[PDB]
Amino acid sequence: FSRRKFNREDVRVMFENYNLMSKATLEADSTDSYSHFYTVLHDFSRKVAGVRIDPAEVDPETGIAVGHGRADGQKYMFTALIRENRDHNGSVTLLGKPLSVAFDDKSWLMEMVLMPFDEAKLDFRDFDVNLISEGKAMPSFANEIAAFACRMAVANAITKLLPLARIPLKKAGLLSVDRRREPGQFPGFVDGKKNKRKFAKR
Amino acid sequence: RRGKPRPRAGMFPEKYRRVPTLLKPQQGGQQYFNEFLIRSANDA
Amino acid sequence: VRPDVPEDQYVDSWYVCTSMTHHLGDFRPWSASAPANAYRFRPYNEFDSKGREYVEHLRKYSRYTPQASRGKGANGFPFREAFLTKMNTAETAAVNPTRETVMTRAVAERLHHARVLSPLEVQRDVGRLEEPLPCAGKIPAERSTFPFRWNTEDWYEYEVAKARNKRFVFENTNDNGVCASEVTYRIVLEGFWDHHVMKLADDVVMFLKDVGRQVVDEKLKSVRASLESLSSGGA
Amino acid sequence: AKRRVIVPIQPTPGYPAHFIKTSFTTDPLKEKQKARFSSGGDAMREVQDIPKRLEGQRSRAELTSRGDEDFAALIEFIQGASYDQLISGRRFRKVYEKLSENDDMFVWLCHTAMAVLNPGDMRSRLIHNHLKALAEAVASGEMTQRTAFRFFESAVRSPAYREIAARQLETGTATRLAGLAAAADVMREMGLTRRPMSSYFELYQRIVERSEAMTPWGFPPLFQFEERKFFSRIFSPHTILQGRRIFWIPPTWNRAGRFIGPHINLYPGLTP
Amino acid sequence: LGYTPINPDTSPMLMYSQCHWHYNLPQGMERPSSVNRSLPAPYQPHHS
Amino acid sequence: LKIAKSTFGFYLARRGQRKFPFHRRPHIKNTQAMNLNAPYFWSYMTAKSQSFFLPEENYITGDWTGKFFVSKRQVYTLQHATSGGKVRVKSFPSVFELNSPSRWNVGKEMNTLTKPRMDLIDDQMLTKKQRLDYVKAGLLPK
Amino acid sequence: WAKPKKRPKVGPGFHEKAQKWRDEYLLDRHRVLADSLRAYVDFSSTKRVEPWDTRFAPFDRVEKDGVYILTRYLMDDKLQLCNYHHRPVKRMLCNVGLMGPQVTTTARWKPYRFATNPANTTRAERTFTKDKTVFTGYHHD
RNA sequence: CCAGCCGUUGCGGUAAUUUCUAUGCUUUUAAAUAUUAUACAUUUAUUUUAUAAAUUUGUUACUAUAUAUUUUUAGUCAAUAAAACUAAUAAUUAUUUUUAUUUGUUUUUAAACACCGUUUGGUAUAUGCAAAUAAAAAAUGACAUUAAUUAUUAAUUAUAUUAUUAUAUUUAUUCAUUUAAGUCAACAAUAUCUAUUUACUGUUUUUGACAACAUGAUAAGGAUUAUAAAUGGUAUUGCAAAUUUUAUAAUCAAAACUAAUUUAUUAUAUUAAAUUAGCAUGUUUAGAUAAAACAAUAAAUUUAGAAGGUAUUGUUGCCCACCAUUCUUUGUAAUAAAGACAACGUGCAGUAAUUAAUGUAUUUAUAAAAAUAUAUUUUUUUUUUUU
Repeated sequence: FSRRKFNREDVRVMFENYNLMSKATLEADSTDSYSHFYTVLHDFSRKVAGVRIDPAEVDPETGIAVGHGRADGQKYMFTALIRENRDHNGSVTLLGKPLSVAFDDKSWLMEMVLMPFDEAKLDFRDFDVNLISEGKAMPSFANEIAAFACRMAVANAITKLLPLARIPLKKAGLLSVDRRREPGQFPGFVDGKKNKRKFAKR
Repeated sequence: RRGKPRPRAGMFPEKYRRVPTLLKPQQGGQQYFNEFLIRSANDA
Repeated sequence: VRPDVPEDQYVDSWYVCTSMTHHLGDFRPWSASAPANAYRFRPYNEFDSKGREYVEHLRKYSRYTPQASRGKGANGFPFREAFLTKMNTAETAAVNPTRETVMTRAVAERLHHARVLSPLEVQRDVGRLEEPLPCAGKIPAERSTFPFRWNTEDWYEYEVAKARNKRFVFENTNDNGVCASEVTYRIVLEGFWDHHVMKLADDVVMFLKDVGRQVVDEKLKSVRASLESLSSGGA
Repeated sequence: AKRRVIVPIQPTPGYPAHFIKTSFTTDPLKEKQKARFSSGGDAMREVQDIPKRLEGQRSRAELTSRGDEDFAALIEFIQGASYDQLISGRRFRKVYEKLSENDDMFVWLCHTAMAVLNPGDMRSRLIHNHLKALAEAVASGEMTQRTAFRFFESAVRSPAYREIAARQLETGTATRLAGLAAAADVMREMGLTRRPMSSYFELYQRIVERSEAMTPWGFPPLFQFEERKFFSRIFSPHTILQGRRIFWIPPTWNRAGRFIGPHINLYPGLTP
Repeated sequence: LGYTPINPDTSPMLMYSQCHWHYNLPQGMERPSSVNRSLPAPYQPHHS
Repeated sequence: LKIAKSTFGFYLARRGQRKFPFHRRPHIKNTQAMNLNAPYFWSYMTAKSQSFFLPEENYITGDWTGKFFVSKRQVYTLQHATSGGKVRVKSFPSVFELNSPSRWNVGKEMNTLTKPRMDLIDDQMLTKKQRLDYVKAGLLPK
Repeated sequence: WAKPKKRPKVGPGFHEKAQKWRDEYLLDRHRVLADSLRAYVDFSSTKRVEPWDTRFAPFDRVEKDGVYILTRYLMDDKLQLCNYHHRPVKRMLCNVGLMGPQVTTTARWKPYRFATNPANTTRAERTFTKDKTVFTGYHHD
């Protein structure tokens, strides 16, 4: 203990050993003057020697699972309602249009929305996924920085629908969220983003 | 302005220090591992 | 950096770049922010913030009738999506499962003596293959309801009319409902600090709950008086 | 060069006299120099290394039923994982001393037993008493370790001590399990630690770790004890505050130009 | 800190000092001021 | 200012080459008052409609002892050009008059009439420093 | 502070150089006006080079065929009356509507100061050497 | 920053506890002042005398084939190979060198390297003369009359390849704006028991916030403390709280550039209402030069950890000689010496300091100094225990 070889997870375990012992046990251990240390350090005394799967939270009525996705901090926010289209002719649609029209029939973007289905080995012909533009609404979503926000929004959606699909997704990062943020406005920089003004020496 | 030279790359912080460690590199195609372990178990 | 408690306790300090608790040095753990044994400390176990945001509407549209809108403002509007896709009976023509699908299943279900199962009902489980399919594994998929592929110009007309009709709430009604009333006073307190206005908006409640209960009670004492067998007053 | 003049400000019902004599200076040159700390009532004891001395009847009973100081420190720290507080190194640091009060003494015994070859028969009441007397001096700090050592080695042991050893001891070296028996026996006699096994342990545990380094036992006499240890236990300047920091002093606006707060998660992370 | 005096009704450093409330404390009402109803003054106007 | 060209030099600071919002540049410097674009000669620096009434400064409100000069927003009429009397407009250094009248001036406000930035500069008004800077410029060579 | 240092007096008797200079300049203002106004007007009465760019369709088509037919027959006298300035013709040509919307989208037109060249502007050196005495805003010729 | 002061560091820079004043005030009471006298070490001390010592001596080494770029950073230039052996080192600490002997200048190039110097000419190393650091002394300067000192070393001074991690990296550049003064105090009218109070009159002595000096005080600026929510600083930037003792300078409509500290719109379509920009077409072309690592996408030509300062908030630090007045002073050597001292001009000699410094010797010269020859470290370090 003095040599400090434990981590933060152990302190929680030592601590819950202390709360859990009754004051009667203290006076029952303060006799030895060593025994209560064995308990307050129970797990750590032995540790010197030696992917989450949540419950699926679907709507039992409509069979709809909801997930959320965010990229560029907040400038893009989409949520992906997903249900099982039993007739195998399901579709992915976005903002009242098939994924083609919103993404302007671009491959490198419409393919990103596809990964969460294939990554989990599932077939999207069964699944009916609509995406809702919660963030700052823009005319055309034809940029990957928005696609990933959708690629994540669909990823989180499948997990809520299907519990053990979180394993192949999390190992491939589609669930994990970027913390990248485009620099907010600032007057000092001439363009306002990252390029300062000019200064000439005399 | 700087008026001093440009610093090196290493002294600058990591260029993508925000993207999660899971994404660099993206371990894509986890679907196939179950297909490949089978055919490999087939030949073996 | 600051104790791991529900964030709403902290008040963004002024002139002192740190955080301070609106509770005077006391800290309520996450337990108080939820009911007994709540998954992930939610008021309800079933969904997250967004999952409880959009399941609201999908349940609110299931009861939408042309009356629910009249008199009520933006609240009266149905789910923007569930209602606009309905407005689109152009694509609504329910494309039956393709000739290939009904084939690939018929070959499966009969010829190869193999049942076909939908992905929800697929036992993705490696251990717990006795966990049932979700209780709605047989929900009917149609073109009108889901997804929400809607009409463009109408989608304007909805989103605009929503923005203008925010004020057109007629709350003074003759109903018997949680929002039926003859007069609706709204008091808008205004303090520089969130925790100020909250603790205040908590106070006036337990104030108006007192005077409101008593004052209305006297009229209720009057009303039952104005009716009974030898209690005339409505003579 | 037109040196400025600043009138000294008298004490005031707002200005305590001990404040202005400290918070103010008339000399304009001494302005704007630096932050000058000064301890107070309680945390002063730790930097001064003095407990509350026996002032009166209150202070006495404050120091009677103190109890097991070794455990209370381990409770103050371990509770850093409850909701109310976060783990603080300053509280952990408090433990290290509560455990290693008596290490200054414990280090000295691993020396006198396991580094003094041929101490003589430590079974002797004569020799053993020399230790208990000196063990009374390393602990309580009456004598520094180096002086304590040179007492034990040159303690008055025996007449013709060199010759009697020449019969039992050929190459000068001698056995330790006779010494370590008496060595561990001192802190049994002297009520050093509440835990009985701490004495025998930290003796036995310091030795075995020392039994591995090259030239295990002999120490260079310059470093034999604490002295002026062997048995032991780009943006960074201008971006010094922005990371996760604990503000032992919170920085006000006039101090930090554009810093808003350490708690503030500037660039967020989606947390379900 | 100058000739222009500090407006005591709008300054935090004053209003949120120790000699007044802080913005953290329960912020209730300090003391009810019954002036007009304990010792009331009569209406002697200057305008006839 | 570095060189207080009037009483308002001691107070206001240049604040660098500050970029004011459009049409909110503080000093009304109509150095582009007379920039003759012959096609737009009736629309440039004039009333945007040709059915407005004349500005106030072309008229006399009450019993005036007398104006030293009539303002520069006044518009020139034939009565102006034909009566020929001394008509003065404020400008540096002291005042400018329209001694030689013409009808090419009728209809345009006095802003478009005077030349604000007189080409002939004063080697007398500018110290050895500020003149030197004109020498390098070639506007006041040597 | 660079403490604001005074500028010296305006100089003795410069006022007389002012009332003089401003006046006889305002007299020069007349002739440059009178010259440029004529230049503008007499420009408007002359013919211009054709505003279209022959390189792009539908003006690559040979003079015999194509939109040159309607240019030669249905509106020929008109396009001479409008003096082939690039403002009216693109408005006249849009009125005939027998070529559809291909005025703006398909048909590309000469740049501005390339379309103010008068007829018989053979040498390309011309379009930049228009006189400097006239103040017109490059409508002149 | 002048007068003045002075035992003495040092003071005087328009807020002097240091001059001058006046006044008071202080004293331990034969006054101040100026001139003299008034006690080395010896146990260890670096610049100029030693002479208790074994020396002097030593004949070996290396040259022919054509055919034709080596050496240097760099042009000059130009046959190219080479010089190894052994002395001894044997008898007392002594007895008084003091005019004697002694300390790296060395014939012969018909011999080379080396070196200075160019078309090469030299010169190329103990046969004379030549004491000289290596206790013997008393505050630096200085010829032994000058100046009041001088000298000095351990604080401090960011990049020299050590065993979770990247600079090589585009996107830019012609930019300006300000006017024509005015503070010396307060006064219900409707619907509450009536006031003409309606039209409440009493004659005049000061000079900071200013156009001027007048203490404080928050900014710009990146360079070595996050892996499970942060990339902008204190030394300070015009108007701010104790120094006053010429003076109204403030936005109002219609108004004139000289200013370092600035995205201006570059060829399908182009002025609608408070007044708003006509000459600069010339190969997105000089030299200078500007700004990113943040929700995006460039992850390496490569890093803690040893080092110096004559400066002393420290390299924009000091210093140094020649080059003038001076003054002073002599032992009068081009063009006296020494000391003083602040100009201008010329460098930039020194602080490992732009080829390390110091010393000595020879030579060279605008001047600090430079080249060659030896010691040397008050220069920084690079480190095989028989292959």
